[PDB]
Amino acid sequence: IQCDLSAFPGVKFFRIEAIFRPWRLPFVIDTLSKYGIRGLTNTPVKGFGPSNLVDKEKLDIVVSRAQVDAVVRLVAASAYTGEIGDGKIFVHPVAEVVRIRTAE
Amino acid sequence: SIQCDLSAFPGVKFFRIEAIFRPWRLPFVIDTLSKYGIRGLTNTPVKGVNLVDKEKLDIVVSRAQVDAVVRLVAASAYTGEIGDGKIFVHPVAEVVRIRTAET
Amino acid sequence: DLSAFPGVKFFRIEAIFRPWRLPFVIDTLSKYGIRGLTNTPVKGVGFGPSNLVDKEKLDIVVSRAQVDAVVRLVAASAYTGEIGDGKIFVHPVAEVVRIRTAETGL
Repeated sequence: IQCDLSAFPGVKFFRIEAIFRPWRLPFVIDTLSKYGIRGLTNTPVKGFGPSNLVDKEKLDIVVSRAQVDAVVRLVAASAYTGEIGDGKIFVHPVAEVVRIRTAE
Repeated sequence: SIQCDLSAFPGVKFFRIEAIFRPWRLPFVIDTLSKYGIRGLTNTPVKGVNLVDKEKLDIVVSRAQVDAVVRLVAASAYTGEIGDGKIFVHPVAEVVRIRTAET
Repeated sequence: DLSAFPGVKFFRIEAIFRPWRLPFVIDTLSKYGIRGLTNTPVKGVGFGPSNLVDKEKLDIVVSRAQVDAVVRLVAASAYTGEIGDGKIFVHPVAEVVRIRTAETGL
């Protein structure tokens, strides 16, 4: 996996958003935590009509430009089950990151 | 018709359309999208602020589809009364399918 | 610094912080005049031992000129000074459409 970030010259940070099967959540969290990635935020979400709404898990992680490929690979590998419906990972550009405790 | 200004994002191939609207209109918006052949909707209940329940729906679509999809959502969520909500269009740098590793 | 996004008019401020600070952040923003806040409960991560911790997410879309002031107000209101106060992210937005009117931009 190699993400093309060429449309965002100068962008230092990106958000990795993964939407995947709920039962894989602990596996993804464990992988990321063991690799030293922090800042995970998890939201339960739903992903034909409303009857076809099923539970999914959303995980967002902000990383630096140079980290994107490695982190996407970790997430994909742990969310993977080899079957249709495994979900998708989206990479979004971020303009600024501010830590509340130390902000001006 | 609605024409979204994507001019500040040249070379961006995918965009996320995020709609925040009345919860009772969820089935109508979903049906409209399904009929047009959209897949991959994510829905989150959220609150607006006097905190009021709203429904959020996100869809990632190709650049060429943005206007058509924005129009469809706008149309189906519309009532004309104050509080109908908003649609935001966001740039997406990459899309990766978990099962295949394809980008 | 927003200089990697020339041409972008609107930005989304996303704050992820302690739930007990939520009423304070809302009041601060309201009194200041900010409208259009959206709030979502989310979970942070604190096999191997990890723990999901409740957080509040607040999103506000503002004009480029309003970004610094709004980020400051949110930081000030969400702060406690202890480890675990959370983060504020600023994201570029391409378009804003008001459903009632089909108005875009502003």
